[PDB]
Amino acid sequence: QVQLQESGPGLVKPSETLSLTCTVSGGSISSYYWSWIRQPPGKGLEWIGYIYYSGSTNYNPSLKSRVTISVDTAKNQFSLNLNSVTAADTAVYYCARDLREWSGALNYYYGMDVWGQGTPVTVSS
Amino acid sequence: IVMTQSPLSLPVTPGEPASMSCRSSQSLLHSYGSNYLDWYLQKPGQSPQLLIYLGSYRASGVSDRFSGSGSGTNFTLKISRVEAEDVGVYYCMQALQTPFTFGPGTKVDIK
Amino acid sequence: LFGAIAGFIEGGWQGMVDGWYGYHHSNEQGSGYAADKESTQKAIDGVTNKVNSIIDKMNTQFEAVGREFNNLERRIENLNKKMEDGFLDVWTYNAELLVLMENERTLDFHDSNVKNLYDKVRLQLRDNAKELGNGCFEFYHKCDNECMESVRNGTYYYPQYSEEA
Amino acid sequence: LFGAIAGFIEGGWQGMVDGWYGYHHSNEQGSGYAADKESTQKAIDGVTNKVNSIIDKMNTQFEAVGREFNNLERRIENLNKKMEDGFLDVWTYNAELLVLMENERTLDFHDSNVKNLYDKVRLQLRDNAKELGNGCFEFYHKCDNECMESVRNGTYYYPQYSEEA
Amino acid sequence: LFGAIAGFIEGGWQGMVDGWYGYHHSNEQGSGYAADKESTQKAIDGVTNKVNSIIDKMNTQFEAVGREFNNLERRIENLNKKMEDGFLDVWTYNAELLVLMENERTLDFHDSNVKNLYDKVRLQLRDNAKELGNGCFEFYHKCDNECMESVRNGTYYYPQYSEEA
Amino acid sequence: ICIGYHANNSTEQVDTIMEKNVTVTHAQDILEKTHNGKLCDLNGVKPLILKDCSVAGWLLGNPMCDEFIRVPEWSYIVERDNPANDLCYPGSLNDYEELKHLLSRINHFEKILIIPKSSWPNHETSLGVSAACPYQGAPSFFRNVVWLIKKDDAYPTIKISYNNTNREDLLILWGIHHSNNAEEQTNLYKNPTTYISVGTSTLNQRLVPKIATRSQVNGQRGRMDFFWTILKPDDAIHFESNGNFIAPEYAYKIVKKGDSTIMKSGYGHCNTKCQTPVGAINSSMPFHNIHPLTIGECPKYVKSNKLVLATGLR
Amino acid sequence: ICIGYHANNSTEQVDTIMEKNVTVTHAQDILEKTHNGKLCDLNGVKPLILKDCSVAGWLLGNPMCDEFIRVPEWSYIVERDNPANDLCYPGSLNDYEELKHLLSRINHFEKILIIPKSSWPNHETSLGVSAACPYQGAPSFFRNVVWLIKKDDAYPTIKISYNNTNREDLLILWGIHHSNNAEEQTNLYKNPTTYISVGTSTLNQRLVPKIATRSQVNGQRGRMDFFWTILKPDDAIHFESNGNFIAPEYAYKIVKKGDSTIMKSGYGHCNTKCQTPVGAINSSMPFHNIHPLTIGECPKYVKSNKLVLATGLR
Amino acid sequence: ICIGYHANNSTEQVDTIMEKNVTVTHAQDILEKTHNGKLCDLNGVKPLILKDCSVAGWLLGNPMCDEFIRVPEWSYIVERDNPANDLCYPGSLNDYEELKHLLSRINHFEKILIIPKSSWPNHETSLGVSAACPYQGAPSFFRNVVWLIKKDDAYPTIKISYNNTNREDLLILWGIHHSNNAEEQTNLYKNPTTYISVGTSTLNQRLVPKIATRSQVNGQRGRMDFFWTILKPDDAIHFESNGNFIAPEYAYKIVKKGDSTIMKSGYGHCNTKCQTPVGAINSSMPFHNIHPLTIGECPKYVKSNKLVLATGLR
Ligand SMILES: *[C@@H]1O[C@H](CO)[C@@H](O)[C@H](O)[C@H]1NC(C)=O
Ligand SMILES: *[C@@H]1O[C@H](CO)[C@@H](O)[C@H](O)[C@H]1NC(C)=O
Ligand SMILES: *[C@@H]1O[C@H](CO)[C@@H](O)[C@H](O)[C@H]1NC(C)=O
Ligand SMILES: *[C@@H]1O[C@H](CO)[C@@H](O)[C@H](O)[C@H]1NC(C)=O
Ligand SMILES: *[C@@H]1O[C@H](CO)[C@@H](O)[C@H](O)[C@H]1NC(C)=O
Ligand SMILES: *[C@@H]1O[C@H](CO)[C@@H](O)[C@H](O)[C@H]1NC(C)=O
Ligand SMILES: *[C@@H]1O[C@H](CO)[C@@H](O)[C@H](O)[C@H]1NC(C)=O
Ligand SMILES: *[C@@H]1O[C@H](CO)[C@@H](O)[C@H](O)[C@H]1NC(C)=O
Ligand SMILES: *[C@@H]1O[C@H](CO)[C@@H](O)[C@H](O)[C@H]1NC(C)=O
Ligand SMILES: *[C@@H]1O[C@H](CO)[C@@H](O)[C@H](O)[C@H]1NC(C)=O
Ligand SMILES: *[C@@H]1O[C@H](CO)[C@@H](O)[C@H](O)[C@H]1NC(C)=O
Ligand SMILES: *[C@@H]1O[C@H](CO)[C@@H](O)[C@H](O)[C@H]1NC(C)=O
Ligand SMILES: *[C@@H]1O[C@H](CO)[C@@H](O)[C@H](O)[C@H]1NC(C)=O
Ligand SMILES: *[C@@H]1O[C@H](CO)[C@@H](O)[C@H](O)[C@H]1NC(C)=O
Ligand SMILES: *[C@@H]1O[C@H](CO)[C@@H](O)[C@H](O)[C@H]1NC(C)=O
Repeated sequence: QVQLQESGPGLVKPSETLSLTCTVSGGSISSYYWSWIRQPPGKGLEWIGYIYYSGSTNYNPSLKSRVTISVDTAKNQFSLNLNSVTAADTAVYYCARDLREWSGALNYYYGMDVWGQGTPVTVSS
Repeated sequence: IVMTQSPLSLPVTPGEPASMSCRSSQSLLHSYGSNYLDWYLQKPGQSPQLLIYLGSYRASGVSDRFSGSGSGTNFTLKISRVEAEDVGVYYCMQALQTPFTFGPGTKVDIK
Repeated sequence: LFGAIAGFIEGGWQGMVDGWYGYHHSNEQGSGYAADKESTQKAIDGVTNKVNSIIDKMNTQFEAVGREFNNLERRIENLNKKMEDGFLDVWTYNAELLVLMENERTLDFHDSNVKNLYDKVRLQLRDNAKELGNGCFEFYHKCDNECMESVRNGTYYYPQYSEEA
Repeated sequence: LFGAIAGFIEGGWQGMVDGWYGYHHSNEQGSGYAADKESTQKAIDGVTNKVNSIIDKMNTQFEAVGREFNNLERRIENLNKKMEDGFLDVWTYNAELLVLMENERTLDFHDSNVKNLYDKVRLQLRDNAKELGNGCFEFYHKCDNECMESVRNGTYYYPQYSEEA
Repeated sequence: LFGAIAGFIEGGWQGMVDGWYGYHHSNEQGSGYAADKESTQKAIDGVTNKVNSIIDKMNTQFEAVGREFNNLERRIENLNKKMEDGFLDVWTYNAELLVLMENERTLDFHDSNVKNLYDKVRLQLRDNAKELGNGCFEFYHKCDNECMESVRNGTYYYPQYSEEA
Repeated sequence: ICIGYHANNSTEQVDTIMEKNVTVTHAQDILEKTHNGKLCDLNGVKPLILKDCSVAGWLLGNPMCDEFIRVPEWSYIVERDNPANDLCYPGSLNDYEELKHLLSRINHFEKILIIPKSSWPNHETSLGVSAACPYQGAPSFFRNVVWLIKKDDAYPTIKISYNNTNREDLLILWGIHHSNNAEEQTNLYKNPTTYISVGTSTLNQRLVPKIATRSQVNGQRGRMDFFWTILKPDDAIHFESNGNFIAPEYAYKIVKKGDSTIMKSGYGHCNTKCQTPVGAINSSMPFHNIHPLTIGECPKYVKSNKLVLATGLR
Repeated sequence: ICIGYHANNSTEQVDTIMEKNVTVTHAQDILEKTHNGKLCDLNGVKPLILKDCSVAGWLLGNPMCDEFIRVPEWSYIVERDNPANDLCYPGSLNDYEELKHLLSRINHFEKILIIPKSSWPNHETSLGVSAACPYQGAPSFFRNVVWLIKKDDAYPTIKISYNNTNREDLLILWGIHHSNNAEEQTNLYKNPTTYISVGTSTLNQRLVPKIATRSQVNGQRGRMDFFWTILKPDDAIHFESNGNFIAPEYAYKIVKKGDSTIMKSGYGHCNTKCQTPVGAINSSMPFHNIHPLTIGECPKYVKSNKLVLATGLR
Repeated sequence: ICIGYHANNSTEQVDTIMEKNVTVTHAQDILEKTHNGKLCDLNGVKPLILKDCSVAGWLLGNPMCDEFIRVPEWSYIVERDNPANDLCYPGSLNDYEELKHLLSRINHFEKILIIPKSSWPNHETSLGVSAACPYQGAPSFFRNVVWLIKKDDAYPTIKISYNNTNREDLLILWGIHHSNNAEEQTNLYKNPTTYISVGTSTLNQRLVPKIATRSQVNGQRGRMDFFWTILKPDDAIHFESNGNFIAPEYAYKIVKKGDSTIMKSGYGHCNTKCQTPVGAINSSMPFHNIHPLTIGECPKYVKSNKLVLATGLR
């Protein structure tokens, strides 16, 4: 029973960095990919990016240039704080484990077993 | 990869088989023969739950009612018998290459 | 090889029945056939040990234990049959070459015994005899039955009988 | 073994061409390197039969058949490989030792034939011919072409030619 | 077989240690023993080549690799067991026959070496030296250490020392 | 004093590598070159004559020739080189040839009635026979294994376990009936999807019938794949089947073990220290040229005709 | 007079146990160490020289191997050790080595149309073309078997029996297409759960598709396991199958059954009594160092570089 | 002068065909009748002394066999004749004999964690049922292969596709657990109809559990039939199973290859150029008579007890 708990404020204004961190409570941040996926209102899920537990980074080209990437394995957490926020980035941001093992010798894909409950971020002046 | 679900809203009824189709714009058959398409369910006001993975194989805690199939661009999900819990948005997400995308999402609802 | 059997001995006697090797003693005090049973006994012990050793080494052949194989194991039945036939041919070559080699060596060994008997009847007598080309020694000194017994007994001593006159 | 070829016979005469062996006679009539058909014929027949025996016994040996095996039969594959190599090693050792022993036997059976010619011509000419070390018997009696051909033919008579002088 | 060891020679010596073969000289200057280095070295080289050939032709044999087969494969397990035991019996018979035949041929080759050394000394001296039965040669001429050394070497000149008595 | 050699009027011929067809004196023959042409008794123990029957027809008692109610000790099993009355209902004993290898080690068989015919209470035991196996001019099935069949329009699951309490092996036998088609399955067994599970230490099997159309062999267009094992002392065979179960009725416990071979060629009232297929051989000869397979303290096969060693001067 | 022996100016070398280099007089060499170096005609008969082609590629007609669709009498089956064109579509001919062993004694195959393509009414045999075997760049499957697929959105159960009706032992090769996943099955064979049920007098087989994900070989991910059977005279093969059927379309009557072999070394216009994989030994001499594998009136292989037999002296 | 030959007080005896127990002056004892009676290093490399441990217990890491968790390079595996801790859970590695033939040429393994336990997301690592394998109490299982039990009452399909990106062969061992009956299945694997579909480029399997009642062995009525494969460079093993899967945790990267063996015999420290299972041997003799199996450059086994080449004059 692994839980991924979202942190940070749910409020932000334009032209700054929105803060949010994902703490892995009940499990660990080892040997797993970790991804963030947004749900804008009235629109399908959009995948932001993911970070390997070592720290190997991959981004969405739609938000490649302005997404901070970071993993803090000391407290078993990972945080990606979107920067240069525009008004259109209002979305529910979900944590997710990823079981891709996409690089290296192993390749096994169960895929996104555990998700966070979500944080309703609201970009507003 | 650009994906589309042919039922944008599948009006289902309880206690009856049902199915939906999800179509990609690229051969999703990854190396090692696995399709790398996940089916996620999202109930009203709840996080996504992985119904199926790699086309057909079920996730833990998912009943035998759900089953998927397809190899090329075409894919299909099949609920052998539908229940009230199945109401929600079904996303078909490819996982072949790094830019992951989701389908428009098929809102299965009671007819 | 030494060429006494069917060589300088023209032919074997049929009168002698006892012993492979012997002397046709021809003396004033009777004549007949004898047998140097010391050398002959050594040869018989040698041949007996030859046969005994041949059978002793030949109690280890590849006995062909019966084995069968089904229709979809033709590889393995050919494997077993080629193993059995190859072992049988190796042991056939071994046995045939042994009863060829040892037959040649046994004829050569009896030739050796005949030539060694000739050599001791040449070396005990030395100049006291006259060595003929048909395997006989015409003693220059007249000799008696006791002398012709001594000669087959290996005790003949050159000092007495030395006179060649 | 008998120590004539390369021993007291210093070297094979290059004059002879009609036989493996033969008699060279220094005489007023002619040097005449002349062979002995009888001895040489038995030698050539012996060796012909010998070669026939090796080809007869060496037939029906292990016929290596190129049977192959799949991935999950490494045991039977190694069994076939080691059996083929084992019969190959056994038959290679058999052939190698056979030709080795036969080169020994044949190079000493030619020595046997030379010593047989030597000691039959020694047994003939009992006292009339000196047994010089080199391998040449210098006749005390005066001898012509016919007596040379007779010792070649094995019909010499010591009583007729007995000339002690 | 050739009839020197346990033949006309009574037995071996306890004075000579320098080699397998040699002479014992009872001379006015001194009485002693001395190895014949030529024939002895030939014998040692022959036996060394014999040992080298034995190990080389036995350098390749059936290497009994451990191929274990489970129960219910008793056909193939028995095939492996009988194959390994068959190659073991073939190589055991080969090794036993090889060492036995080569022991016979080496004792007989040493018999040949003693007989050829006897035939060498006898030929070098011919009628000059009275030939005794027990491998002895009593010289009619009084021989010093130099002529003994030349007999050992081989360079004996028979026309010298040619006095009859 | 002439030296010569023994001669006689002999014509015995030996061979040498340098010269062949040389005659010698007292030529010691070491190849027997003869056999009596009859099957004699080995070690004073009557062999198993097994006239016109197969090892698979012997172990599974073939009623056409079933003079095997009590079999004594033997030294070799004389099978037919041309099998007649061999597995009258056709099929294939699995590991037939490895079973024969085992029977080349067992010198006595006792037919212990491990299962009596009252063990199977919901299946017709003896009233299901086959036309391919005739006895008394009537269809009689093998007598050491039960051809089970539906009784009372039903087939219960076998679930029978035996314990090898006899302190010796038992050599269990069973089989599976490959039917001609599905209708033969339904008419014989109430279950279409049938399995035969067998459980022993060091052996697990789950046999399913290969139902298929097949050619006509010995009249019947069906087969019977027979199987077997060796049940060690204190081990337990565990059969289970809802169909096609050729049940066991007789097991074969090993009382004595040793040396045996399953000869194939043909009985003589006589005694012999050694035996070959074509005939018996008793003699002190080291070698023999009759046949490869020999049972007893035998000579050694050479595959030749002239091994007469020479013990003679000439 | 003077005894003595023959001396020549020869330099022939022979080995004895006590001295390993003896200068002997005209000793005949009994080991022929040389060869032609090319593939010659065994007894005036053309070897079957499978150029870049295999026994599997030959028997199952490979489009890259079209020079042997009709084949004359042969002695050998010469193949490349690393055959480039061998089962282009991934797969594994079951008992392939057994088939090679059978082909090591069959001197002739008459290709016969046992099963013409007109005997497939309800099944397609034209669209079954695989890109692994291209025919001059176009897709084309093997021709000696037909890779059937569904037709008219259906795959009716093949149930076809071929009686031999010949005095020869015709060989029949078929196969099972072990697909990649259920979608490939539904695209090819409308029945998801399929079975190939084969039946002969001496062969019962049931096969199922192992629909399992697998690596990509030769540009294709599926598999095709092939199976062969020899049909004795008057026997009848019976093929039943509702899917995955690589059905037979040609067969190979054994007109001639003699002695042969299969050599794995990679044509010469010449005549050879005895051939070898690397060359062809024509001279008559007891031994040869060329290779282990030979067939015909051949010498005896010996792994040694010198077997000169000292027939002569010195 | 007097011709003759030396003698001495020696008593070594040789044999011939015609005479026996012949005294000689000096003869080489070519038979090595002496062994040190211990097992040591071969050419400075220590063997693998599996003490009361089998190759099944080693490669599938037995908890009782914990001295070999990280092994160095060796020169010959050593095992006892009947090791005790050998598949403590009952069963048998399939192609066990093949694997121990294959390990007769690998001189070194590197245990590489191909599949860490974190790569079983939806499956449990609470596997304390193998009471037959006690080690410090409360035993769980072997260490090199993980016996997956359901997690949250569920057993999703185990689809992993490890690719041997390393440039050396990997030896991957997995298995299938045959349950006692359906109760153990539904208590371990929620799916009753389970399977494994291992999919190497060359391999193709579809295993199923043969659930059936079975006897007591090691106090456990289940079985576990294990399997192995050699995954080559750039190949990819494809495990797919939804139950009864002894998944692999460690592979054995074959970094070195050469000549080894398995002596099967019950450790010294001295130098040993050659070894025998009974005990090591250190001499330059041509022959020996200790045991059949050997390793390294050694003398040649001969069953005889007295091989003495007479290098002297009687
Ligand atoms: C052999 O045959 C001859 C023929 O003359 C005869 O005189 C003799 O008695 C027979 N027996 C022996 C032993 O020679
Ligand atoms: C015969 O030899 C023996 C043994 O040396 C001897 O005792 C006996 O006196 C000898 N007899 C004659 C008559 O020479
Ligand atoms: C040679 O010997 C034979 C022996 O039969 C004899 O007949 C012949 O007269 C002799 N002389 C010649 C010239 O052949
Ligand atoms: C010994 O023999 C050698 C052989 O080369 C010869 O040169 C030498 O002069 C001989 N010595 C004597 C002292 O006879
Ligand atoms: C040897 O004698 C046998 C028996 O009479 C005969 O068949 C054979 O032909 C003879 N062989 C020769 C080479 O004379
Ligand atoms: C030996 O073999 C013969 C063959 O005729 C047979 O009659 C006899 O009973 C056997 N047993 C003996 C002689 O003890
Ligand atoms: C051998 O060579 C020598 C030197 O060239 C020559 O004189 C002689 O004639 C040759 N003899 C033979 C037989 O070849
Ligand atoms: C024998 O001579 C050959 C050359 O013909 C040479 O290669 C070989 O090594 C020599 N062997 C010996 C032992 O002299
Ligand atoms: C054997 O082959 C060689 C190949 O170089 C050839 O020269 C020779 O003529 C051939 N001999 C026969 C007898 O065919
Ligand atoms: C094959 O044909 C023969 C001859 O007509 C016939 O007896 C036999 O029954 C046929 N077999 C099948 C299986 O139809
Ligand atoms: C053999 O023993 C004798 C008697 O004790 C002794 O005198 C002699 O020295 C010994 N010889 C050798 C070579 O040891
Ligand atoms: C030879 O000596 C050995 C020494 O162990 C002894 O056992 C044997 O009886 C003797 N005799 C023979 C004939 O081997
Ligand atoms: C069989 O019998 C023996 C003795 O009664 C017993 O120890 C054993 O457990 C029983 N059952 C099995 C399955 O071995
Ligand atoms: C394994 O990895 C290599 C390198 O990424 C890739 O080219 C290959 O296709 C993969 N799989 C197989 C089965 O070859
Ligand atoms: C092993 O043999 C070698 C080589 O002869 C030797 O140096 C060493 O001392 C021997 N070791 C032992 C323990 O005997």
